[PDB]
Amino acid sequence: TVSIQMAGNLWKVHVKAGDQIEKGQEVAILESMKMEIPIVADRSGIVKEVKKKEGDFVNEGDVLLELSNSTQ
Repeated sequence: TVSIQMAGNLWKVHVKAGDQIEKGQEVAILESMKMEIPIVADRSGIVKEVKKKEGDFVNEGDVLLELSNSTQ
C-alpha cells in the first residue's frame, strides 16, 4: 500500500487504476503548512486502485493507493 505521511489536503493526484509507478516517482501533491509538498511512491508497481482524489482530506498513514504488487 502507499499512504500520505502528514496531515493536509491532497492538492492533486497523478495515478489511475492500471497505471504504473516506480519507487521515488511523484504520485500526488499534498497542501499543508501553507505550502505544497510532493508525494512519492514508496515502492514500484502497477496501480490496482486509488483511494483518494484531488482536494480530499488526508493524514499521516492515511492510504493513497493500492498496487498489483502490494506484497502479494
